[PDB]
Amino acid sequence: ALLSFERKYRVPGGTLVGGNLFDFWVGPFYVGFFGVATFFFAALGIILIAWSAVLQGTWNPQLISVYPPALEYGLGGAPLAKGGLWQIITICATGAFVSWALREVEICRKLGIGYHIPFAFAFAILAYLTLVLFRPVMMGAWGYAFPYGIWTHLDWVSNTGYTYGNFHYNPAHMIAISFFFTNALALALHGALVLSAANPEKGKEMRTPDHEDTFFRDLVGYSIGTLGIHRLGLLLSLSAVFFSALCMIITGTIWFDQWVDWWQWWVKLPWWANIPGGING
Amino acid sequence: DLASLAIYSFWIFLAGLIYYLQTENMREGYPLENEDGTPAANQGPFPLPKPKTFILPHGRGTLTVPGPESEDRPIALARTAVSEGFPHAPTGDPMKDGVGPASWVARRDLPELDGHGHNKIKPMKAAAGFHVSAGKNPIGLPVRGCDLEIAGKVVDIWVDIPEQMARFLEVELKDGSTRLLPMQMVKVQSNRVHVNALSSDLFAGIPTIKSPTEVTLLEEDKICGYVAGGLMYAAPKR
Amino acid sequence: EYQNIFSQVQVRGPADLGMTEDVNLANRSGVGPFSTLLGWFGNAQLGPIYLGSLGVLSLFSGLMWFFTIGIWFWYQAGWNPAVFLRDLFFFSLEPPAPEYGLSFAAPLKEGGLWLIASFFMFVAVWSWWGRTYLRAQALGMGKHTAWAFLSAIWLWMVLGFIRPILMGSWSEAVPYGIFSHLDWTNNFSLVHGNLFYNPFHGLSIAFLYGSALLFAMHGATILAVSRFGGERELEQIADRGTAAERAALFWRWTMGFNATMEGNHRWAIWMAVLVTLTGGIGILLSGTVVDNWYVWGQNHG
Ligand code: BCL
Ligand code: BCL
Ligand code: BCL
Ligand SMILES: CC[C@H]1c2cc3[nH]c4c(c3C)C(=O)[C@H](C(=O)OC)c4c3nc(cc4[nH]c(cc(n2)[C@@H]1C)c(C(C)=O)c4C)[C@@H](C)[C@@H]3CCC(=O)OC/C=C(\C)CCC[C@@H](C)CCC[C@@H](C)CCCC(C)C
Ligand SMILES: [Fe+3]
Repeated sequence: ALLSFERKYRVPGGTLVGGNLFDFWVGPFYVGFFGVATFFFAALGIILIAWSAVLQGTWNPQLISVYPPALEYGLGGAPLAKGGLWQIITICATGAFVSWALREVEICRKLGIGYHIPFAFAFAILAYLTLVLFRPVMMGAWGYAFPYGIWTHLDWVSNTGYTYGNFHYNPAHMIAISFFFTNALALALHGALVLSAANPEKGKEMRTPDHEDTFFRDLVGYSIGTLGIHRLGLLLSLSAVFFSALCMIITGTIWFDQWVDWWQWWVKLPWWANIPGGING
Repeated sequence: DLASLAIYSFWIFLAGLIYYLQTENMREGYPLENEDGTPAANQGPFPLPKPKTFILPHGRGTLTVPGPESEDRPIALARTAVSEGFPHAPTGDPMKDGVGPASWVARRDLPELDGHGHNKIKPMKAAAGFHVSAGKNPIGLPVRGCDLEIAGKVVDIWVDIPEQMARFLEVELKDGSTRLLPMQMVKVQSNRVHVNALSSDLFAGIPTIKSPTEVTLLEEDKICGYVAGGLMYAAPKR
Repeated sequence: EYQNIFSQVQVRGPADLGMTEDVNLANRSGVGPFSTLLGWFGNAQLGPIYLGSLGVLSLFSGLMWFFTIGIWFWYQAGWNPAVFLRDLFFFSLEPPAPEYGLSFAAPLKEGGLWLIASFFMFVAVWSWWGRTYLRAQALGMGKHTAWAFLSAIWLWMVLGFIRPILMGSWSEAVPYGIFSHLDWTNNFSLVHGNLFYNPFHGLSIAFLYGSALLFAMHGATILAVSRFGGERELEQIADRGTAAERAALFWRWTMGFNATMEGNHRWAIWMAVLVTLTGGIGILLSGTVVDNWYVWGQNHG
């Protein structure tokens, strides 16, 4: 039940709500007030998904799907079986997410470390609430949100995108993808650097941050440094998710035509709109 | 066909990999213990890995993990309930006793060394050619704690030589003695440094270093430990 | 309460010329400038870089790749600066039509230039790969970087060389242009039945997303424990301190299991490497073995 060095930290304190009432663990798990909140919302949510499954008639998880109220309902409620379940499941999801974040804050306070983790998580929560709450509200219908099923939500990704031609031309989407890819590069390098120092050539002694800096300067003329790379992964990560949210918040609301056509502004600038030759004259 | 052969092999390779990765992250804290320090009954489904040995750079030795485990130190805590799963109350003063968010580990009582074998961290005064290069220089600013009372003055910055960064502020007390505050737990404002983890009376309580041009890993832990703990434990005085 | 995203004080000393190990020092340049800007975030020191032969081969064919694509773009612009800038994203250097199969006999102005550019790229990438191994060897370090980079090379190899070969033609490879390569990509998906049905594609995404997940976790964790020297990961690996302890414990209390300071880097190297590993099989199998991912997916084989 405990890691060899763990007891000294399992002290009272740090709770945000409830004082010492739920200040306890279950095996490895800390139970906030917010542990209880997440269990409550996740349990409900799961039950209503199992329910929604029988009303649709499968117990197979590759097929189970929960659609939002069809466009016809706008922002109102809708009967359980025609997307009310989705509405309650969504509210449950949000409850479970924010709860999990808030539980994290309490774990942070007990450990006396910074709030960076829940703060990062908060960007993912915010991406979710863009697909399910902010976009559908700026659009006028829960129907625009995505449904809850392994394969069916991909269907939504493809339908939503192709509504704008090749979604590649969404410029905020370009930027986000750029962050996702860079993030992965950074991750591969960070892991390979640290590990290449802790596990050097063989019988050789552990290398040092000095070596890690050296290797990167030797390689590209620059090394960001051990604090830097951690600041970086964070920033690349979160920026990817920011631009994801941003690229979808603007689609269907401030831009709704073919993303390819947005680029006409640059090509049709006065100073060059008319010169002949090239691809656009 | 070839593709269903590939995808199915991959799922297997990926199970192998999770296995390797999961055991690999057991080289520390394992085996699991009950609240009383005893080997727990149920260990999980992953075995410990065969040990590995890192060779440490400066005739500094070896580490072989997994190996026999222990805090090499007392733990001023006691049980507050009658079964597994609840908190353990500090038996004395948790800051002074280094438990809870004031905890520190029995890290090695020498200093981290650079790649050249020299101390990685030095007070700026002993660091040849090193000066403050951007941002407000804190040296000379009064240090104010969360009670809004002045607890001393900044007298040097301790720097990481190979990585060229601030790591501590050395702060002087009414006493005339000094203490290290971790660079990451201070606000350098224009006319003061602000330290929210501690109130003025807890500065004396900061663990002290045995020599004024070195810190040992152990001392660093007791220092960082102490000041982080203040966020929970100073908060009455705050 | 301060957050360690930007430094409050920068500190500079003598420029760090770095560890001499078995490195041939004849080949390191001298230090570059120090950037105060960069130094709010990470290291302020630029340089020194090491260049020697393989380095130069690489830097040279890199440039040659780039200038090949570059003259064609200016050509496509009919030598007019205004047009060039306007239509920058629309220019495109396409490979040979399917009629030339794999032969190098295509006219310069209709795909020969593509093969030339591709040739320069091939040697730039591989020589750089070698540089990746050799800069490690000289420092006595393990070979992880080179192995990880090899994963990236795999996808890139498959896209532009291995897959066009098994397919019988270069027309199958990816053009050089900002927009045209996005088109190639959407079009590739379409022709193969929608890559959402390609289970290697789906894995690929899980890893891509998973990388953003991990690095956000990892970065955040380290910053959170950086008030106990958490970022000095190597020395936390050789002698666990409270930073490594409280980071393990946060995860363990949150999700019920956790990593070690060294183990987390293995999670990282693999999460990222798996994106392209995965992805490369995904593409490699397309058109060579599966002609339609929807279809293949219906019989699961
Ligand atoms: C044919 C389809 C279109 C297309 C249409 C779209 C559409 C439409 C969308 C994207 C979005 C994205 N696309 Mg695009 N996209 C295309 C081509 C690409 C290509 C490519 C190589 O060609 C790439 C790399 C990308 C990349 C991207 C990203 C920028 C983004 C997805 C990540 C994200 O938003 O995370 C955000 C992360 C989350 C929302 C996860 C949230 C997690 C929550 C908080 C917690 C869940 C916990 C869980 C329930 C608990 C599990 C229990 C455990 C088991 C215990 N697109 C093609 C052209 N793309 C999406 C986007 O930008 O979203 C804003 C989006 O909506
Ligand atoms: C982000 C932009 C798009 C999107 C586009 C895609 C695309 C495109 C793909 C996926 C894929 C996945 N997406 Mg999706 N997906 C979206 C939002 C979500 C949300 C959410 C709560 O917002 C969730 C939970 C998921 C979950 C999933 C998984 C079933 C799968 C692997 C993801 C992954 O590894 O991430 C990284 C995270 C980890 C590695 C952590 C582990 C996460 C685990 C696996 C989540 C389990 C979800 C569970 C099956 C459903 C919850 C039910 C519970 C009982 C409550 N997607 C939005 C709508 N998603 C891939 C797939 O393969 O689908 C078949 C794929 O190609
Ligand atoms: C509408 C378009 C299609 C689609 C078609 C494709 C195609 C086609 C491909 C992908 C690929 C991918 N797609 Mg898809 N994709 C779609 C929708 C999505 C969505 C979504 C809808 O939300 C997402 C999240 C993704 C995500 C992804 C990635 C997981 C994967 C690319 C991994 C990568 O790192 O590449 C980037 C990394 C590289 C290209 C490696 C390059 C490394 C080389 C060696 C370095 C070159 C640098 C060079 C020298 C220049 C350097 C200059 C510097 C400045 C010095 N796709 C839809 C269904 N997708 C790729 C894949 O693997 O699929 C299985 C791919 O080929
Ligand atoms: C840049 C931010 C990146 C990020 C960061 C991030 N994620 C995080 C964190 C952070 C910092 C955590 O601290 C937290 C964690 O604990 O990690 C282990 C987490 C987390 N991110 C997770 C998933 C997740 N993150 C993703 C993405 C991202 N995470 C971003 C890329 C994705 C993607 C890419 O799709 C997924 C799938 C979980 C592992 C964990 C959050 C666990 C949690 O919140 O638990 C509470 C809830 C439950 C246990 C049960 C579900 C509740 C019910 C209401 C039912 C189902 C809801 C429904 C929407 C299902 C949808 C169906 C699908 C088929 C589509
Ligand atoms: Fe790290």
